Amino acid sequence: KTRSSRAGLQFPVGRVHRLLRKGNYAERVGAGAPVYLAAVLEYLTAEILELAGNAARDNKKTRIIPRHLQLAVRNDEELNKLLGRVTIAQGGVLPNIQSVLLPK
Amino acid sequence: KTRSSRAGLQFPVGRVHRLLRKGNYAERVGAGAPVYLAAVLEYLTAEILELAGNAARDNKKTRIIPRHLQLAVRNDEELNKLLGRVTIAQGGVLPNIQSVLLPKKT
Amino acid sequence: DNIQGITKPAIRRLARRGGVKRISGLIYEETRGVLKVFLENVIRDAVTYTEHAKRKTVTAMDVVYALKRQGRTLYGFGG
Amino acid sequence: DNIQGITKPAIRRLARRGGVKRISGLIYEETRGVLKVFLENVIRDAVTYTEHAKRKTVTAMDVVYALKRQGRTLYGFGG
Amino acid sequence: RYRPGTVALREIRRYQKSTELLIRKLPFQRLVREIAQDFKTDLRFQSSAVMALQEASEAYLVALFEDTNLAAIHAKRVTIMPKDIQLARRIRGERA
Amino acid sequence: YRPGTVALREIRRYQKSTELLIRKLPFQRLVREIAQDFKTDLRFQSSAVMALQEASEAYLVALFEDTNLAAIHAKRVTIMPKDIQLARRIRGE
Amino acid sequence: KTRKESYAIYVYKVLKQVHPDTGISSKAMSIMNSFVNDVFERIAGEASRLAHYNKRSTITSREIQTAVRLLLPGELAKHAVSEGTKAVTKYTSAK
Amino acid sequence: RKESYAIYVYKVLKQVHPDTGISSKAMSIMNSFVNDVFERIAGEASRLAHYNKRSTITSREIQTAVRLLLPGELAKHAVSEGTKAVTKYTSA
DNA sequence: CAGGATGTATATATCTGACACGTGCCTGGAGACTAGGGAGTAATCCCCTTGGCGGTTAAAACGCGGGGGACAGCGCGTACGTGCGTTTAAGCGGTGCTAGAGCTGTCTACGACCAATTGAGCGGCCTCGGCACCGGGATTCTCCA
DNA sequence: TGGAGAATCCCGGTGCCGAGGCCGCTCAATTGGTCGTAGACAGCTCTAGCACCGCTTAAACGCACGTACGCGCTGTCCCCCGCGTTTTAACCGCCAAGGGGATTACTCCCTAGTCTCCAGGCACGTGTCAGATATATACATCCTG
Repeated sequence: KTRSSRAGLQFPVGRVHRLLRKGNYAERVGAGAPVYLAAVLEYLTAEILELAGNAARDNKKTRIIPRHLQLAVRNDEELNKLLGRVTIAQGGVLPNIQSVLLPK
Repeated sequence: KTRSSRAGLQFPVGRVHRLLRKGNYAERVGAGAPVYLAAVLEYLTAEILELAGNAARDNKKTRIIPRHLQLAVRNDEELNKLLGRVTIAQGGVLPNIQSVLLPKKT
Repeated sequence: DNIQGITKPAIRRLARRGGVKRISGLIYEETRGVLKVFLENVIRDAVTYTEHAKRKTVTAMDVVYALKRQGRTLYGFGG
Repeated sequence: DNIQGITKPAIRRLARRGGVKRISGLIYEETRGVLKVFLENVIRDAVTYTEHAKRKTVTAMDVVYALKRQGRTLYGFGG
Repeated sequence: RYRPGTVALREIRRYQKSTELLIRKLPFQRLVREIAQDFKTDLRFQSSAVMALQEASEAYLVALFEDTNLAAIHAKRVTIMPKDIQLARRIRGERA
Repeated sequence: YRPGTVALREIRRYQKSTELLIRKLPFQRLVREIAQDFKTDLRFQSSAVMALQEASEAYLVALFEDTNLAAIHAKRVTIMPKDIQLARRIRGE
Repeated sequence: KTRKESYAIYVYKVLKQVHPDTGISSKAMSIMNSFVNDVFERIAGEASRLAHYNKRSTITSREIQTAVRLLLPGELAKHAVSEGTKAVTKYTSAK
Repeated sequence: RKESYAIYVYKVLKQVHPDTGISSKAMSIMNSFVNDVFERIAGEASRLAHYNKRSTITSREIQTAVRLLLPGELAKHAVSEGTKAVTKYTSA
């Protein structure tokens, strides 16, 4: 009878409430705030993993590689806006050429 | 009796301790932390105000306006890189001219 | 036309304070668009900063907090 | 002279990753300088992070906290 | 008659030692109300709210114009052009 | 003997793949040289310098992208150090 | 003999819910866990300071909703707002 | 009851420059500056205490945060003021 | 180089609005004393870091032709710089009104907190299949005679 | 431009080691009750934010003329790239020594908490004087000679 079952989310609600409580963010934590935070974290995880699995499908591997995660977040525009100041380890860069660099 | 007089400072030790308590930075706060923060605010305030007073002095003015604070901040390369992402209202910019714009053969 | 309310000599003055000598003719509406997207990014944060407070009047305080959120914190208006 | 251990084709490989075709012969000392000053900017913060913990070994955790200080945060070692 | 390029350079110093606001207050106020009406209707603004909004606006404007000036200098030119603005907002990371 | 297309092949190869570019032990000892300046006889985790290498060269290739854009803006294809101080001052360091 | 908490199994369940045939590597698993930890810290810190800005000692769902609207770009922000809102009314409709 | 640090830096200005005054806009800027430094230093000390699983913030975290987020000579003279103040305070 | 033409710096008269200083008061900081739990300190141990040997070879160092790009010089045509007449809207002052910020009183529902209960979650272990890698053949692919 | 040769893609086979599921324990999540106070709601106040009108005045706008500067073209030379040859330091693998990070246990003292008191800091009022405004004058550049 976990709270994540009645919240409908696979992400933990009690763990998020525990980290919100002794994380000294505030002295009082509401009831719907951990389930809202867990829902947003669920959505962001799903948004990462959907294009990660899609890039794995174009790369014809069934394992998520940090290169696949980097290609997922850098090819998607608001995902790159959210993740502009992070660097992904073993992820590389997008393959791009400036138009004046090609010969002829 | 005043803890700032006990620490020999002008900034309030008790007020810094109060906003450290209610600023929910930790569950508990020590005794040397508010006097250390008061000494740091002492020194940084003295350093900005000294160059601000010098910038007022060579402008022959006995009043500190934000242009003097802007001149004090950007002249020295320590507090300028401390707060390089900070804009000051009524501040202006340091007079800087790139050398390729001046006319030659004059 | 209200975006064009800020004008050619005002843009030329702001660029001149920025230390430029010669300005091309295609500069002005480009920096008009730059100012428009900058005020979009600031005002979009500020409007929900007022909206959370059960408030419908934008103060100077939440503008300072929005500019602190974009890493361009501004002094002289409290905070 | 172990700064020279970052070697002549290492800058070339990093520039080919960066999408640069032709590079100058005087570019190497300058990027060695910028890599050196970046490393003393990050490593010093990691050293004080280690020093506060009464520790004399540098983990990767305080390394990524020092990266988090400069707005250059890293994923894959903060677990 | 002045040589073209020296009275502008003269009033460079006049606007560079100065500190007041370059843009007029009323068109900026009307522009701010226009762009803030789209997020939520019938808003109200404090007097210092639009005064603080202009401060960062011209601060960002002249911080960008420093950048476009010394980006157009590097291309062996004097006139600033819109591709130096693209260069400034690209290297700063504000565009991509 | 192709005149200039080896460099484009190297560009495509290195942007396609994602291994570590800077050679390991010279970097691992350069970390030791810089760390001796702050506190002597410092021990280092292997994963610490493993994270530091991917921290350093990601910044390096972002910088190289920036001076590539500066060199293209200067109507050239060869990067000079003037593009490097362009990138550093304009981006904010 | 130690204990270290992580979100490996939860994003595993999310991954098998959205892609029921794709696996994940351990390095990518740590990248995933560090990403969700970083954005959790970001939203929690913004909600904390936003509650401090309104002299409120309680973090309700409104603070999380406002911090989500601040830290996320537009259609992603309102999609996350919709997911959070439907989660709150789903939890409130149930006991 | 609006809370501010005006008269403290007024005594600081009088003991560092006894023949000048300060405007009200510069007063707002100085108050915002000292508040921004307070928030930065206290937040760094907060997450530094959290990083080591310590619930108490003492002068050690404040000193290390000062060494972290201030530049070199500024931080060196800042800790030179801070430990001298903590030794003057702990002696009485 | 040398003499007019202006824009900028320097010197009084003054005047006004912001700034320095005095006053009450009240709320927030200080004095004193206790509880307890969080930090300090010590002993153990075992993982993980440091150091060394030695074979191997990929990679770095070096040298040399050559070609193509950086850079200097020159011509041009146009697009901004500068000045002047004119319109126009910003700025300032006044009035007037009301929507909406700010604060005080209540109470109640929501959240902290503790005891009892238990099952999801995490360390250890084991297995097999996705994937890295080697090798031969087909497929582009780019330079030239 | 066909084609010689070089790089690349692809398919088949192999072998490996880390994903991924199972199992046992455990401690953190869940449930139930209490009780304390944070904020939701109403209502009163009052203040500053639109809303409009009139003057005035310096800023903006349109236009005329010019010139210098950005851009296109050409020559040159030099310096970096491609490639062959030589060397050298990184990589892999393995083996010990021990160092200190982490764990657990026991104490102690330091800070939260509470009560009482009093004085420092803030709102407000008011002189007062230093920067703003105006007028007159020297002078430091630029423009053409």
